[PDB]
Amino acid sequence: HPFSVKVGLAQVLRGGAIVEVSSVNQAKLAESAGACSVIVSDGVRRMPDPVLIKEVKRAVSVPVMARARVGHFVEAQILESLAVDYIDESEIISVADDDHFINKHNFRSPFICGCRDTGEALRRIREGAAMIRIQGDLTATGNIAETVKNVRSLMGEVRVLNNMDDDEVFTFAKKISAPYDLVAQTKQMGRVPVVQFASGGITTPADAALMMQLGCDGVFVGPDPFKKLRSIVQAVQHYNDPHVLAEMSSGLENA
Amino acid sequence: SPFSVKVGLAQMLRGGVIMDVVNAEQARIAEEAGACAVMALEGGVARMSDPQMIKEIKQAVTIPVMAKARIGHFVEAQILEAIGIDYIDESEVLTLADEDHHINKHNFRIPFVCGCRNLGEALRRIREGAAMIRTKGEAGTGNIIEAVRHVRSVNGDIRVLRNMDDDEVFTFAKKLAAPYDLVMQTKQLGRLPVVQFAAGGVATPADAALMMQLGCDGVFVGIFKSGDPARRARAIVQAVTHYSDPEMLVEVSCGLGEA
Amino acid sequence: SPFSVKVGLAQMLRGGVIMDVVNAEQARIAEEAGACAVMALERVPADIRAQGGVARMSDPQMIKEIKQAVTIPVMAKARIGHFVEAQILEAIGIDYIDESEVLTLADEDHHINKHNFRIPFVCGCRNLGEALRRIREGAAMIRTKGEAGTGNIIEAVRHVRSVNGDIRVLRNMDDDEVFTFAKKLAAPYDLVMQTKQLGRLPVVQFAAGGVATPADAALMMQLGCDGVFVGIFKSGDPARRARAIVQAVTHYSDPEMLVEVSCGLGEAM
Amino acid sequence: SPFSVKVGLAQMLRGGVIMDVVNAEQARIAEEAGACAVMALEGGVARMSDPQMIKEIKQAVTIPVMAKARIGHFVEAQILEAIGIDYIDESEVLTLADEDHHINKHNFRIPFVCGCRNLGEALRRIREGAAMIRTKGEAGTGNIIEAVRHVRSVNGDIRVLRNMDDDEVFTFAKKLAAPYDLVMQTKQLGRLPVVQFAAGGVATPADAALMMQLGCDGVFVGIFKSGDPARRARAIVQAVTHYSDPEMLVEVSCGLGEA
Amino acid sequence: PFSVKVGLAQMLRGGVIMDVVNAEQARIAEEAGACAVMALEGGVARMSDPQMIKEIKQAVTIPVMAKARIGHFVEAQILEAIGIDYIDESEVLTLADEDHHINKHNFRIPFVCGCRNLGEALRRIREGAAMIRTKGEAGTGNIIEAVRHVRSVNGDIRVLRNMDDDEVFTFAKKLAAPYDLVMQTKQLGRLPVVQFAAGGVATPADAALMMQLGCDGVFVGIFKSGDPARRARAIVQAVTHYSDPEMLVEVSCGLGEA
Repeated sequence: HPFSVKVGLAQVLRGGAIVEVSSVNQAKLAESAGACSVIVSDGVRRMPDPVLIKEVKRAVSVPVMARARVGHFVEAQILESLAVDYIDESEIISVADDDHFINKHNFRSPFICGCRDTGEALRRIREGAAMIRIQGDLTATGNIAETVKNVRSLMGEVRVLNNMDDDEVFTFAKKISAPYDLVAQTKQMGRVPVVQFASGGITTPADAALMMQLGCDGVFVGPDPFKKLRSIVQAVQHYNDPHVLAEMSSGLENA
Repeated sequence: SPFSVKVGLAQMLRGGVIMDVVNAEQARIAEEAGACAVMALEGGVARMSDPQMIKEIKQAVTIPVMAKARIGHFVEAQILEAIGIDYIDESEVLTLADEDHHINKHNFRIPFVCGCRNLGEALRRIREGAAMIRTKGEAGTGNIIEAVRHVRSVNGDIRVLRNMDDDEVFTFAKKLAAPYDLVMQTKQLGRLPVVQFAAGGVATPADAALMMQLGCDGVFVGIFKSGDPARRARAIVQAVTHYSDPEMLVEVSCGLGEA
Repeated sequence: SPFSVKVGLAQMLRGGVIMDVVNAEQARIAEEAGACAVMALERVPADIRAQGGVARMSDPQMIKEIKQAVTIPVMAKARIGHFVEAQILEAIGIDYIDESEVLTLADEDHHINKHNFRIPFVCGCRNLGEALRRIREGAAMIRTKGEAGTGNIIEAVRHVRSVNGDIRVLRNMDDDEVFTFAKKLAAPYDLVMQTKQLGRLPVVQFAAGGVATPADAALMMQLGCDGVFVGIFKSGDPARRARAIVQAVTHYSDPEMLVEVSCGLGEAM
Repeated sequence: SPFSVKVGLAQMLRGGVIMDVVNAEQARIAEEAGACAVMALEGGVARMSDPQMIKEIKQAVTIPVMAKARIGHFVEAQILEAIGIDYIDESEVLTLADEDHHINKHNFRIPFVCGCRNLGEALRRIREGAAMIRTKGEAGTGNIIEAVRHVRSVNGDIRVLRNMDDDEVFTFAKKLAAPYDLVMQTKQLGRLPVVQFAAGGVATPADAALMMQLGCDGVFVGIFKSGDPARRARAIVQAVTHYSDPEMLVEVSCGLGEA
Repeated sequence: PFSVKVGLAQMLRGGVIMDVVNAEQARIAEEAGACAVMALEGGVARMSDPQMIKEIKQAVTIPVMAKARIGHFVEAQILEAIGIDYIDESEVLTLADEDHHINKHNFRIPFVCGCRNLGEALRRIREGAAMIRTKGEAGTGNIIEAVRHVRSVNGDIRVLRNMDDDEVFTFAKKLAAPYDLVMQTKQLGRLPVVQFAAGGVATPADAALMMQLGCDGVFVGIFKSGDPARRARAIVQAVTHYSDPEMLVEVSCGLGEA
């Protein structure tokens, strides 16, 4: 399926960190530190200027993502035209449609969408999201609390579903306002049918490793960047190695 | 597919009238008046009827025999299926056995009828396996006002769905809290994916014809509560067959007696 | 432990139908129909509800008589918290004591300390926390109760699904989250983990409340219970009915048999 | 001290059962069944009983005779004291005569029994002169649930008080709204400074033994409301004396009749 | 292994644990007689930089503690791999998991956990806390809340000690605490682990008051004063001689601005 293909594309990002960058300079640093991809961003917050996105794409060889406003299917048409690798329909910038998200099945470019619980995730996937970011705080709070909450909520509901009496799954789907067939699939896989990255408030190597130990596939990250970024990449790569995590965190500078 | 077949079985009831019966006598009077199928049943807790009386009814008439099971009472269903009933009515007019879950109807070979009050609820019942939808108003009042409300509700939303922008159907599915697949499938067909009858309050020929004129594939009647049941039954049956023929509707409603 | 033994003693009841009785004749009709045990009391729950007054432990006399009429185990109800009604039942030589919430609550804040007894206890519950608390108090057997003396099985279904639902949630739960789960349940952490590992209640679990027909009883078994209570004599023909329910529990996964035993059973309550 | 003496008088009732009586007959049946003392009394306003019937009862039995006075009705008390009653029960089961004040019991030579629902209330009654406390549950229901609540309440707080930090007892006294002297005196003794019985709902031998096992020095019974009063009375009396003997409790509860 | 961690904590009884944000202080703290130091360094507050933790673990000879955000089991994994003696899962740092605390049994090093009442203490212990600190207000210099919580815990413990055994089941429910630990606590007549006081302990009098209430020691966050070295020693002496008013007068005498 074309969806299976998109879901297959995002799967190459597993085990990685995605870094938000605002220039060719930041993009280059992020690549050097081993970021699996960069997500381009430039009051109302909108899709970034295509010129900036082009410069970033040329400056690096890792996949390039860019944001579109929720429900702004034209911005998404534009991003797909200039040939980005992924589009993030991102609640971090200003929502353009309060009631409807982008009909992501109409695009060839794979989409990431945010979520705070299992029902949300599945709704985004039914709309055609190939990847999900389980999101905490929207601002740069450097606080991972809400992210942990929403990762545990998603992971926890999946575990409840896994073992659930089959007869009760219909009502369960209703309660979380999710498409039944996707709930059924998630039950079978004992996992959400797409790549799932933690995002929001990730500030330290310990934060990033925590997300991985909670079961995520990777993380998004928003006075020494090169070092900090390398530390987080290493953290995600060796999230089960406390000795490595220790080295990574040593004198990283002010977070 | 097994489900598609069950759906097909229920289509042989279109344009028909289903009548409640409590004895073999009534069942014959019902078949004699031209009922498409009969529904076997007998305050106080209301449960599935005794298989004894069900067997007697299935042995008196040659038309399809249906029977009620309490909502969520999957074992009652199993028992009805094992005695060779043609249809099972997981009906809310019986005493609810399970408050949060309905019977998983797919796990059965016999087709199910479920009730509903709106589109979302109809689609949820269908996703659970229901092969035939009963849009129910008020039970045991003889007042069709609620049935009209629900029929208009379901058919109203179906028409809204037909012409809706495809990018808005996802949100619509959420608002209905219904399975997206079935919502789109309903959008395509431009109608309910299964047979749809009306039930509740139908007390006169005019009531029955009104349901058909609204869009219902048929009606349930709960008759012998009238003055001359045999007469009233035939009138309603004719009403359903000739629902767009006033001259006829006048002819069968004339001197019907106490309704 | 002496608690391990009491728990064992109850295992013999798995697959059984316990019946309420108000005299000998009935107790005999209950065993004659194949009841795994009888529960002696001077009023059935339906009559308790319809009548009122204060429902207490039954007079020993009527308990001794019943216990001499049948060979299957004999149970008796003791008001919740009334540890002296219990002592009296223990002394009388009954098999099990049901600290029953269908009788008139005697202590609003504290259940009987059941460990202080050598005789096994059955306690009612409505959810998992309530069951694990009763067990920690000593209860060797648990019956998840719906509504009593109505003939409506809906609340029993709610509670069964409630207890079994959380048990399944508990089994697959992240180990680090069980502590919080125990708090929310308001149940002892030890028993919660013992329930997690085992994948079920660490004691025998029966259904009770509104079980009127064979289909009802079989439903409880298919939901995952170990047996049912019936509070049968408020129906048309007790014997035929009692036998049918017993058979239903033994053949709960057999619709053909269920149809057989349900046919012409008479008028239910 | 006069109070200490009154307290001493009430200690000769320990381990006993007090029975309500309305005629000389009942009083004898009560004494015959081994009652420690008898309580004389006869909708509608409930007042002190006629001295005539009280005199007849005090002349039929050789055990102590008690009588009720309405709460706050100090003149009723005076009248009971003047006719040589052994104990006065300022009882809430009679129609309250004064809503804000109780009888000043010190002003009497006869010992008083007062009711209570918690420790603070018991201590307030004692400070007013009460020589014996009745922890009362529900009156005239045959349901002991409320008595259990109150007994556990009083005894619960007494145990909390026993081990409490001395610097926190002042605040505790305030929360109870009870006299500090008596609170400390209760702390020391580790129990109530006066005799404590249970009352309300006691309908069976088991009920009575339960009260004793909880900590009560005895019980009141309100018997003739049973099938065979003489039998039920003796059973309860034996229950109180052998409250920790199940074998006996079974022996006296057997074939007791309608309770 | 849990009973071993508990024992490792009982060592600290009668001691003063002092906060520190660098080596100098850690020494100024050990030189005053602290039984251990607590390493740290608006805005999110997290675990401290290992480097600074190593600089302190190698600058003193008394046990070295460190804070880990509540629920942040990886911050703890890092602290453990650093080789410090105690981990304090502390609510003064920015809460990391609002719903669950760290599973502390999954660690070798002993854990300190804060609490405000007996149920809260017993839950932390069941999660594997080897030591409990009853916390009042943090960084206010006011001990009112600490007094409240100390009296709260010690109060219910005394209630539990003499309680009717039959009623304990319901008591455990109301506390929302594990029955086993409740009955344990009832048998011991105290917390089954070391219990310190923390929050608003500014003066020597405060420290002695906590001991007289029945605490095993105190935390201090001394450095917010006009003369640290003097203040630290006084507080240490106060905890050691918490019954000697004549002594408490000396150590409180001209200690500068608090």
